Amino acid sequence: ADTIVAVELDTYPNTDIGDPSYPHIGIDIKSVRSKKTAKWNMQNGKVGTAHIIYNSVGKRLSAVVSYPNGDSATVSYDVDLDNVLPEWVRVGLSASTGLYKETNTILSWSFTSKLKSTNALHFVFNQFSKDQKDLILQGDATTGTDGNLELTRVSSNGSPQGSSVGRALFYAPVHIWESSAVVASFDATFTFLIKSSDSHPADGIAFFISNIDSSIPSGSTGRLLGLFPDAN
Amino acid sequence: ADTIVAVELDTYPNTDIGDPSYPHIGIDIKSVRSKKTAKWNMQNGKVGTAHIIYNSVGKRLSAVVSYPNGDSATVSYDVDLDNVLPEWVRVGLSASTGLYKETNTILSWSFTSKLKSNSTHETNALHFVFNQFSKDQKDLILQGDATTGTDGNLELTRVSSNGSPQGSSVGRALFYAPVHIWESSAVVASFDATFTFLIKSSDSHPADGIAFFISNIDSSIPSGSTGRLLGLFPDAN
Amino acid sequence: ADTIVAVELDTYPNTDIGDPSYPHIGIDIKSVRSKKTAKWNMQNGKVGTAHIIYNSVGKRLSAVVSYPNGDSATVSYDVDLDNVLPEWVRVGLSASTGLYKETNTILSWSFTSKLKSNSTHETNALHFVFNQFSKDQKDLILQGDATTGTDGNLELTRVSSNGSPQGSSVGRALFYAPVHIWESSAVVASFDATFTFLIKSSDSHPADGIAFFISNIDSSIPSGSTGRLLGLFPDAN
Amino acid sequence: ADTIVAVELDTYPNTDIGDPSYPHIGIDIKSVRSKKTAKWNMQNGKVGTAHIIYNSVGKRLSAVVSYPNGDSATVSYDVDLDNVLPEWVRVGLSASTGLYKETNTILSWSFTSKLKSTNALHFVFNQFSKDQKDLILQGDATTGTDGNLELTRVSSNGSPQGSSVGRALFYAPVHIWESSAVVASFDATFTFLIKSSDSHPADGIAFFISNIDSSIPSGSTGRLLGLFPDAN
Ligand SMILES: O=C(O)CCCc1c[nH]c2ccccc12
Ligand SMILES: O=C(O)CCCc1c[nH]c2ccccc12
Ligand SMILES: [Ca+2]
Ligand SMILES: [Ca+2]
Ligand SMILES: [Ca+2]
Ligand SMILES: [Ca+2]
Ligand SMILES: [Cl-]
Ligand SMILES: [Cl-]
Ligand SMILES: [Cl-]
Ligand SMILES: [Cl-]
Ligand SMILES: [Mn+2]
Ligand SMILES: [Mn+2]
Ligand SMILES: [Mn+2]
Ligand SMILES: [Mn+2]
Repeated sequence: ADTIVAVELDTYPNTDIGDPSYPHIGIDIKSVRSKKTAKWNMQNGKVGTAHIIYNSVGKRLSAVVSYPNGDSATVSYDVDLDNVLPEWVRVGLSASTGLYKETNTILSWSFTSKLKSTNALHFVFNQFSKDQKDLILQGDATTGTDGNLELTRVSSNGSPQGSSVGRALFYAPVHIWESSAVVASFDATFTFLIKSSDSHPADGIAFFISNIDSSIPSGSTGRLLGLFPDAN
Repeated sequence: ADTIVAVELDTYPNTDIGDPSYPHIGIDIKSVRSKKTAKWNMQNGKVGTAHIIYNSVGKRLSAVVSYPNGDSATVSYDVDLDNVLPEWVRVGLSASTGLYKETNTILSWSFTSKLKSNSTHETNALHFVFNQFSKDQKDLILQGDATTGTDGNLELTRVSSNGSPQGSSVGRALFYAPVHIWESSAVVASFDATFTFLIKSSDSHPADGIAFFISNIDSSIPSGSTGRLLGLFPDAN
Repeated sequence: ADTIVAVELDTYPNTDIGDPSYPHIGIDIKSVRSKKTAKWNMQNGKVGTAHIIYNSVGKRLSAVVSYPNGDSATVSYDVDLDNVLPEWVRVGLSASTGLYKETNTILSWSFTSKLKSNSTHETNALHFVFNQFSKDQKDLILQGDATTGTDGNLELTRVSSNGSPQGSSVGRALFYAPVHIWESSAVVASFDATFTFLIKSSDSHPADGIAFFISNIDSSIPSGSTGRLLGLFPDAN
Repeated sequence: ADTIVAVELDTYPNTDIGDPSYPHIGIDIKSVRSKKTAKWNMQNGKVGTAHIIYNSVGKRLSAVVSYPNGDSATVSYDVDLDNVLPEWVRVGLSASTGLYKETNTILSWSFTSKLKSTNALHFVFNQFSKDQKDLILQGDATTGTDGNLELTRVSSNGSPQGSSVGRALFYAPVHIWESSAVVASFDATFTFLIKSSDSHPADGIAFFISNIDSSIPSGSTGRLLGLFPDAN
């Protein structure tokens, strides 16, 4: 299967597959069952920002999600990603809906990777284009004329569809670690707008790092967030 | 045919096709016959650096090539690249040899492109830096004779196991991702590129040179573009 | 007297001292009488963005000012700033009012300077960004009437507690550290600057404008430089 | 007194004031007695590189020192620097000699600080100037025409002086934390050349963060590294 490291913004508690009983942010290391989670108050219709940070020295993957009123949730997990990820990867954003739904709109996304022994890759999207040639769109993900990336399906009356899954990966492979590097670090930021009129929103948005040839696993809508073939 | 904007470091004067009679740097807009050149002293076996700069406000494409002893050459050309380039491009490095030959070794390469707009840090950007190349450089598209090695360099043209450059060689490296080089709503579109290189020859004369280029995304080496055509153009027109 | 290079966003036409008869952006080299101007439509109460670009290879100082509806003005001037500026400078923002007045509110300001040389990433650089200013902005030198506030903005000229701008006001903000704007061994010296601004007036006419400037490190507001002199120059010469 | 957070490259073991018995890198939080150390093989006459990394999310101050042959030492310490440092600071490099000596030559220094809620400061010195107007030199520190920063005294026959102490601080104050920031991060890199013909080199080099008005404490040569008035 694919190899997956992901930071999940989990809006729907599936407390039978390891979720806590409450919306959360979690650090996923090769399993949808987060190694680490923190309670997250999602603010319906508000623009949130997620920051993800890691370096090979501290060996701590950290993430924080916040809203303009200052409320925020943070989670960190100690892990040496040299022993998890392949040397070359692709980086992306993933989202899904299931029986409940939400918009999974990305307003911006930036990523930086550095190997210092410097080699580096940095991209910033503050506005997306209709035909975004440096993005690989998988599943239901589209870019529009409003400058945003819709990861899951939306009807032309701006209503989110259910049972939807979509991804956006940066076109170029990324050299995420190299043995001779004294420092391998990466950081990513994205802003998002999750809006729902359901009685509960679902299922969430994730930033993920995968094998270069990663594709949406069969049957990964809903609680699997377009990342994992199963809940193991 | 491809669309090509390029900065050439031209080591061999082909005066029959518009070259000045002396090694030179030039700005190539859709033709190997540079719109603008400057005399260039290539220092055999020394590591040189080339810097390339452009922005949509000044609409002046500039380049300077320098060596550690301080000598440098510069060329600038006024051009609105919105009227030349496709909206999406690939960026790359190209080099060739012909009847004369040289190593066309790249030791490092960086590139930045930015689109800035109406408010600020409504910004799209792409930046990459290679200060060491790896054997399997997955974010580079190698064409023709170009290879990357475990010595950390990019050899654009063929070299023998004994380090000797070969003639009638052509090769290029393109960054893997397409680049959004202009966009109509942006107020500023800028790019900049730097590479360092080691051109060394024992021939009666070095040839043919190295170029930084920007092309349509599906650009490939034109057939027969060794020698004076630098792997960029199908003819000397 | 100070040495001043500036990009002016000039809201009030002082045709008696060389202004065109219409609001404009201009490039000021040691004089308030711009070497180059372009007609500029200031949009009262809208947030505008100014971008300023220069590098030592093209030796073209460029600037563009734009608003959210898409309208923009641009000006460029060919000049070798090595022959104008001291090796070390301070960079800043300046604004003034006179018989007419306007808010001269800065919402954000960024600046990058780079010296690149013989090999590569033998690079010296300075980069700062303010997207929010604080009450006690310790890395800014405020002169004249300039203040920073808890609304996150920099008010270059005086405003009343009821939000109303005042006349006969002048103020500036300089980044605290000196900047090494050129160095003889560098092959490339570049700088770039961006700021966003909100100019709003209820007067019969707004005046006088905002400038991005580069000065000697010990530059101070010239006496009597309110109004048409924009806090930059001691006279209209 | 001053407030000091520092990463020390400690070439001389003062095992009576807390040093381990062997050259080390350590994380100093308001005391020369490092909260955390790691054994460090200093390579006489070789150019080393030090990287220092921190962010307010993971709350882990990390540092790594390496040489071109790949040998390296790393240390990390969990600390929330919002509770240690004043909001505004100056950042600098410090070095000293005592009864034993070494050159304390800085070949380059870069620093980046960001507040994301972005405000940012970044400077890079890959070559120093004779009159470096954006550096505050304290004590014996000088910049030369060879492009380097000599933190401690050197005779005109390139021999390092003893009982020497000097510092270089960046001219502008740095806004190192702000309450509303979702992410406050900083990173610093410097390259250095420590060379000695003594029978033991001493005393070391540190990257430090201080109150804006920090100055060399009286009697901080030797084992105090120009940072602390005493060994408490
Ligand atoms: O542009 C990026 O993606 C990096 C900066 C993140 C960012 C840019 N603008 C913001 C407004 C609110 C919260 C976060 C941000
Ligand atoms: O230039 C800086 O200070 C940041 C990069 C650090 C760095 C630049 N060149 C190197 C060679 C060896 C080891 C580290 C480096
Ligand atoms: Ca869930
Ligand atoms: Ca030729
Ligand atoms: Ca005027
Ligand atoms: Ca010691
Ligand atoms: Cl399952
Ligand atoms: Cl031909
Ligand atoms: Cl006058
Ligand atoms: Cl003591
Ligand atoms: Mn979950
Ligand atoms: Mn030519
Ligand atoms: Mn004017
Ligand atoms: Mn110690």
